[PDB]
Amino acid sequence: GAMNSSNYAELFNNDIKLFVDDTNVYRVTVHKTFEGNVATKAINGCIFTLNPKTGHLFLKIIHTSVWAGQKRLSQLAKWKTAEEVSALVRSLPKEEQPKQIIVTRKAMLDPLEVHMLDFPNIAIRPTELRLPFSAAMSIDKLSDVVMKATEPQMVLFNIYDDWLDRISSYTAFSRLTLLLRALKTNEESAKMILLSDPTITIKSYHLWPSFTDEQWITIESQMRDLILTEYGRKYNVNISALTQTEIKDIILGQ
Amino acid sequence: MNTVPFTSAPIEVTIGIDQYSFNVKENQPFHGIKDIPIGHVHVIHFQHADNSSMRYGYWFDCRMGNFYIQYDPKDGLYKMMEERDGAKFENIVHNFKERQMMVSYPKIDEDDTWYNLTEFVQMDKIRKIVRKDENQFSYVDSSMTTVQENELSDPAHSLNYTVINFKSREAIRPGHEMEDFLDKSYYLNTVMLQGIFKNSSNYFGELQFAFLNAMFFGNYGSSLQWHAMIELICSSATVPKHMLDKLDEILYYQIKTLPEQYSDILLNERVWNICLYSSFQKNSLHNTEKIMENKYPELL
Ligand SMILES: COc1ccc(NC(C)=O)cc1
Repeated sequence: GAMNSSNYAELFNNDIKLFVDDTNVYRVTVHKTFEGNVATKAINGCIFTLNPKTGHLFLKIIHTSVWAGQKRLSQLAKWKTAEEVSALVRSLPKEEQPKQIIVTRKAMLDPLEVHMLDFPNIAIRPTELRLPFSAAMSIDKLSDVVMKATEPQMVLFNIYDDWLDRISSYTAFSRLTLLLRALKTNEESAKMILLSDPTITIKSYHLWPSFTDEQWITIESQMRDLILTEYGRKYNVNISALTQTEIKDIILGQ
Repeated sequence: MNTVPFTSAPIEVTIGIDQYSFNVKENQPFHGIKDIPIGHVHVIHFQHADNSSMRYGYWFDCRMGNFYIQYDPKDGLYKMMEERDGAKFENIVHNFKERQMMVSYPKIDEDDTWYNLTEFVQMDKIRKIVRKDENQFSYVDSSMTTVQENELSDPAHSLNYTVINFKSREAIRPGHEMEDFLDKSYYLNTVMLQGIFKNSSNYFGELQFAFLNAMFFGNYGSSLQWHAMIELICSSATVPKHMLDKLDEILYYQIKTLPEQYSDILLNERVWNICLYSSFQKNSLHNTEKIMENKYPELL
């Protein structure tokens, strides 16, 4: 299928699956030339390939050298993404290969299907979920490894840190998508919420701060407030006048 | 000028012979079709007056044998049969001609329509797509499935068109995924032309046959094959100039012959718009573009 009518629970079952987001593969700054024309300068990108059950993130860093002397880069980027995901699958033992690959953008379907013709039993699916994985590059440690890369590189992460020790995959993914939605909507405000308390640190081997269960509730609340505040700013809506049904819909509706 | 006599016409029926058709009433003194041009394959087709679901026919070449039609009241259809006795066949045809019981194949001298639709079509190649090896003629009908449709049921009663699948290991060389998917030249030139069809004549022969089966029988799988064979050329950056010029002629005559009232069922909007306006060959099909824009501007 896709995810039109939707069952979200399928993400947390025991069928290995990966989300693939290509939104940060081809990244440019647009600038004026000496003659007053416009040119692009590519910067390092990444493929965001996530197992939503385990948290396992396969961050393939796309070094700007990939693009050298190539044409139609936005088109090529899809095919390079598909080439790298197929290489990742082929690199995994049979028992670790995904049964499904969910692409966040429908333009990735043909490229990935064509690269995976050798795997007729791996389903390539779109999603009706509007996932904020573009905001991956707002996670300091991920942005830092991408921008420092001098060569193509794969780096492995657990995007849930140690959360699965305490919460289910469903709850971990809900927390991740709320944090990424907040970073996408107002990065500065989101980082101030996460990092402003001097007493709470990020472990060397983690991406997010070491919040107690009660602190995660406060943070989650502050993130939901940030998203609602920005929706009122955007649409000139008095949020103080909204109900909980109204408020709940706006966050997940997003 | 060859003849396909009929034993009789016991049931009311619309009879097609190539691009022509006429109505026969129940038990009309109709004893067949004379003056059929030698040098081409022909198709004699039927649609029963009492049941338009009965739509079927026979591809034949009068150079291959003496063929006649006889209604079978058990199977409920007009059957083609081969008469092996030359002198009986000549004697029957002579009697029906003298009594003027046959309609004449109504070919206008100036008119090359049928040659233009069947240039590359050979009875020997049709018998490879439609295999009933005991007969010299080939039965097709509206319902017959293709080998590709049967992969996506009866294997004997099927149209063995060459399977074209843009997202198949056959179409895509490992390591050339983007290249082969965006530019179908490898699939057209190496796999299909060099590998399967051996030459453009055979490729055009199946393309033309698929069109004719789509038009005369409303055969849906045939319509899919015709469009897939157009799209495979139009989606290739590298095509021999002689093949582009000939395809433009082939499609021009097909679009010219297509009855206007069937254009909604027989033409795929996506394929034609892609072929004429977005493909590598968008500027290569001058005659086809002009007749399509003048006859079917709504589709485009
Ligand atoms: C070497 O192959 C693998 C596969 C998956 C992972 N998981 C994480 C922690 O990202 C690590 C290594």
